[PDB]
Amino acid sequence: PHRRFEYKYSFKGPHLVQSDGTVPFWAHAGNAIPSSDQIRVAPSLKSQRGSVWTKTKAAFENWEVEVTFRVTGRGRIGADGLAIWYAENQGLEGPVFGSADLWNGVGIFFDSFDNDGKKNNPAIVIIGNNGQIHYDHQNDGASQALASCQRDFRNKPYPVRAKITYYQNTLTVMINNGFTPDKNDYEFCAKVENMIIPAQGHFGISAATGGLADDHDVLSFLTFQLTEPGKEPPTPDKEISEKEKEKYQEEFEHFQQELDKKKEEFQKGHPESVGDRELRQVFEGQNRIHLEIKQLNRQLDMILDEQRRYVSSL
Amino acid sequence: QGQPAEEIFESVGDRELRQVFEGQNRIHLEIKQLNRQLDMILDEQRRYVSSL
Amino acid sequence: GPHLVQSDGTVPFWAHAGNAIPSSDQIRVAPSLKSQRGSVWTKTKAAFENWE
Amino acid sequence: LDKNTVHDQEHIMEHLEGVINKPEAEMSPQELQLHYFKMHDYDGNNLLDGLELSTAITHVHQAPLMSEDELINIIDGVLRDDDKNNDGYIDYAEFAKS
Amino acid sequence: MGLDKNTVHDQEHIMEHLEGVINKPEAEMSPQELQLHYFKMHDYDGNNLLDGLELSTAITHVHKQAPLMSEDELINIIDGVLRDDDKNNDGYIDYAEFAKS
Ligand SMILES: [Ca+2]
Ligand SMILES: [Ca+2]
Ligand SMILES: [Ca+2]
Ligand SMILES: [Ca+2]
Ligand SMILES: [Ca+2]
Ligand SMILES: [Zn+2]
Repeated sequence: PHRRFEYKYSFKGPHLVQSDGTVPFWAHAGNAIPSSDQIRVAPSLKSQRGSVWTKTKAAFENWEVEVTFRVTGRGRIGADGLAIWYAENQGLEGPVFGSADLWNGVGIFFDSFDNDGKKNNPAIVIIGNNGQIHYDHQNDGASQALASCQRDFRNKPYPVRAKITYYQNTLTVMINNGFTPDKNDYEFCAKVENMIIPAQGHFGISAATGGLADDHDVLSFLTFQLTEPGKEPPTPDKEISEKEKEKYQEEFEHFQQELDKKKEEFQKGHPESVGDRELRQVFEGQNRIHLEIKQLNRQLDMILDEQRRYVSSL
Repeated sequence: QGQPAEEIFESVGDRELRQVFEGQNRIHLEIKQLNRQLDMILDEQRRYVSSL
Repeated sequence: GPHLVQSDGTVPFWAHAGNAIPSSDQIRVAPSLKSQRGSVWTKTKAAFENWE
Repeated sequence: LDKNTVHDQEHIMEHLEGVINKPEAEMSPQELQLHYFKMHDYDGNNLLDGLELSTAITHVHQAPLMSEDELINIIDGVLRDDDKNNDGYIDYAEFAKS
Repeated sequence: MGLDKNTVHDQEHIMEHLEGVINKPEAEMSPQELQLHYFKMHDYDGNNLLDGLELSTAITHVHKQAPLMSEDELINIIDGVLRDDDKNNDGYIDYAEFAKS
């Protein structure tokens, strides 16, 4: 599936807020606090409700959305949480994570607070509503939960990253733990299939903070409409024979090398916490321990598979 | 009911060490899965011995 | 507190500007964000000789 | 993007100081088009999008900020004609060529 | 103006305010016990002393609208009450000081 970036449905730093104080393409409201780096959708104060929505309605059959964010809580238990929304209307304000109930679309809910008392939370819940399903917060919405993955997402060293993929009418969630500086360390936790959405709808984000206080902040929001590879047309003859492209690139490559050389003798021409470096070293230490043993998974799995072919051949 | 203030309190380093322990936990589950996979390999291979 | 801001969300006797974020319990004068500048000043000038 | 809009070498001189501070008053327009590509690729992907290029044209160097839909019209038109690989991105293959 | 005496005697407003913390409602209260309730429950700080900040909250509430009174109007309300009720000049009001009015 070829991706197509939609700046018309995205926002990102390091210049996230314009000089007039607004996010392009995106209307913030409630306790949403957008900065040029990130957005404090719901700050660490009691009963904070914020929501940032697409100014334009989105019409993509298949799409994918990448969100980089951070939920910070001084206490171990967090309230209330976060909610990504692909709802046909723009639900800026209401009770459900600071956004309105009875939405026509889908909502993905990051509930740190275990209102259900079933030790689920922090957890991620998929709930698709046509506009007729009232979200009961008291059971953590467990009844109308289309799918859920119980994962902790608060107070991570690195920003937690989410991939939300609606393709061929299924909605799949990839998640980076935020325990690694890798952006693409995405893991499956949940998905739904035969998923029905309004083809025209608004993307949005909302976050709420109950008596317990959490900073819900969003560093980036990225949108990619997904087209199927057999449906994306490879139109030729627009590459200008592609030889001029090869002729152009190495000029810029040599220029970026010499730009590194130029930048070298002025950070030192005119001039990290110890421990934070060491904690980072321990963090990446755990990271490549996990990488080595995942490589060991693949090695042992391919040994298994090779055995199930050579034993059969013998 | 109510909520204690001990959950609120946290030092800088203990939070980091707890995150490191959580990073150990995923690799423990990794170890469990690898042990399960190698055990079923043992079970199938030592009876492929008998079959061959 | 426990109601530091009024129904309008403003502080009596105190005017806030910049990144000062007044709540019903406290004021987040400067949040944990880069280049935040907040301030809350008395609306009324105080003329006291000795004070605490 | 008009060419002379990219061809303000004294403005990119206001971009590049400290990063590099040697004066070079023979900067050819293609030698500084790639400067304009470099100093506005904040993401480091070496792949310009409309978001970075919005900051390129809006700037912070007063002047009235342009309207949203007019800002759309230029950014949709540049996205329409300048790149050809349908990436949602302007590249060295796409920027300096167009 | 100061705190009007009849505003203390709003019995339903006491059941408005005692609701939530006390689940036994009884409507026979003399003005004594409700003003004890009002003085204590509006001593949110728990010090059994009211200051002008606690009093101002007691004047205003959010009884859910109504337009907010002027701050200097409320200044004269607090200063008028302090001039008429706080006898020890502590910056605080005793219940004995409260029971004067
Ligand atoms: Ca739960
Ligand atoms: Ca770029
Ligand atoms: Ca392109
Ligand atoms: Ca008091
Ligand atoms: Ca007194
Ligand atoms: Zn009242």
